[PDB]
Amino acid sequence: ANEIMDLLRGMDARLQHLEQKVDKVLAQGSMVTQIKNELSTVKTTLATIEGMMATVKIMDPGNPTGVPV
Amino acid sequence: ISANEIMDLLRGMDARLQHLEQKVDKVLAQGSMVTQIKNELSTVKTTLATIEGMMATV
Amino acid sequence: ANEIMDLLRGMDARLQHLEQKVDKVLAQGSMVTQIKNELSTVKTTLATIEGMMATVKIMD
Repeated sequence: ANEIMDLLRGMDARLQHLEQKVDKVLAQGSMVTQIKNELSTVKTTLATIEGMMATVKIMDPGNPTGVPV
Repeated sequence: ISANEIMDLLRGMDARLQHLEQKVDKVLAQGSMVTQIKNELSTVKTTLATIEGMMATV
Repeated sequence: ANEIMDLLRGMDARLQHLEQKVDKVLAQGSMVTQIKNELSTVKTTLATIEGMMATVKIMD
């Protein structure tokens, strides 16, 4: 009779910390955002470096270069 | 009498499971975000690999 | 009563569905491993780049 109710509260309790463990992982995401915002800056600075090196390579009079189209 | 309290606790169980469902769906969404960051960072890596070469010739 | 236990047969069926779905959520392990590998690679390759930049020669 009452044993089943006892184990029932036990289940409620178990699930209650299921929430906690999950609450933690949901909160683990902000780190991601910042990382996306900072990788945007990584993208733009890497593109700047790429364009600068392309300009350098195309600045050698030794090898004539042609603009596409 | 007890069956009424049991009804309430089991209904609360259902609600708790719905909460877990939503939170884990948000976890799937975060996973979609991390996969986007994956492909984009891979593109970043490939671009950096492409530039290391000119480093010497120039 | 009986109605409640039928509601829990439905609700824990939803529970098996929940665990089935989070089985897919488990997949990001090797995923984060891969992203760690790529960025570490990025770090190593930019190491070479900064290494060759500091030099006495002037670019021609």
